[PDB]
Amino acid sequence: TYTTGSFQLILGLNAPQVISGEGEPEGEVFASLASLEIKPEAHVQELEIRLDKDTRYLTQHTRNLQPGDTFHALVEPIGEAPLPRLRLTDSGGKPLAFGLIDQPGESVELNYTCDQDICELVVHVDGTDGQKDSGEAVYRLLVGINAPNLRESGQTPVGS
Amino acid sequence: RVQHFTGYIEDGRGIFYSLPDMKQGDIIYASMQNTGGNLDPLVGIMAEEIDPAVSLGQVLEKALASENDLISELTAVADRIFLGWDDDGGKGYSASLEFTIPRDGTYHIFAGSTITNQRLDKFQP
Repeated sequence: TYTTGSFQLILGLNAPQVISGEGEPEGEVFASLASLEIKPEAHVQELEIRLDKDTRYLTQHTRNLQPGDTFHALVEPIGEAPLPRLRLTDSGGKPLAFGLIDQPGESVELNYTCDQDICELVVHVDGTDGQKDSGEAVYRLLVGINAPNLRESGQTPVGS
Repeated sequence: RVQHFTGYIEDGRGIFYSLPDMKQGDIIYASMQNTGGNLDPLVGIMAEEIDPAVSLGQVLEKALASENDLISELTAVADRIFLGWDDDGGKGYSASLEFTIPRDGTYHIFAGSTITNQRLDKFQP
């Protein structure tokens, strides 16, 4: 089988002490990450959620994001259900962004960009506008990382 | 030139510090860290000393009643109240600020609490 985990890589140029595994950084750099020369891989996931009478509030946790990454999400109701509110907060609850209602007011979209070294985000969807017991309102949620094309994905959910 | 201060914040009541007679061309640096409780630091600099409580209260008044998007409304109000400010520029929720002294005169430094949410079951700034 294959293996998974984290690693440390030390590269040297005309520095015979590297093969000992204890080479300290020195001199002027000579190699760089290759993936930075092109575009990052997109990850897309689609989920269906339902807001019951006693379950009008729902939260979902997102994996850690590397600096420079971007985040997108959109919600579209199955039918005549009213549009809920959308916002983005960290694991502590500090807000980061709020959902925007499009001119064709049938869906809400959200956007964010990464600045810190590691970001742990939580997506909030709530239908507690009042106290009406609408019943079995159901919504479709589409989310992507480094995937600005969530409006017209085309492909099935790729990545992880 | 480095100086230390320690204080306590109660229910979003800030503390003013006076910087008498700075000279044009000087660079101010600020950093504020939490040492106890759930405080979320905020720092701002201004010329004329005015209490931000009345202006910042309207931000809590709007969010409490609607969507309003706090992160938008707070930035717009802060860009009016202060000449310069920072919320989370440091390690964690700590603030850090660099400010070049525009002209010659005295200025005021404002330390206090920002408006935040700290729950996942419901939203309440």
